[PDB]
Amino acid sequence: MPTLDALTPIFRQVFDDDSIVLTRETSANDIDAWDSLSHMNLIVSLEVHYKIKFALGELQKLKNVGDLADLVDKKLARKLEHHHHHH
Repeated sequence: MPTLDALTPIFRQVFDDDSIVLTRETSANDIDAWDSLSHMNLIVSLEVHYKIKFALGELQKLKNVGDLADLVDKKLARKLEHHHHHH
């Protein structure tokens, strides 16, 4: 799981910042900037970049960036399962 490493440039890009460093405990409550619209911006960035699919049921489980570290890596595990399509 090399996810938080890979995700830090992504979250810094979406939320347009330099001081954002990802930890498993960091959430929207830690980032005054992160709201519904910016959360959707975050997920669609993961959709295009890593080609990975999140379900709103899994968004119910995404309380922190640690939950993203899990989810992103599980989707990347589904990318080792030979179904490759670009965005």
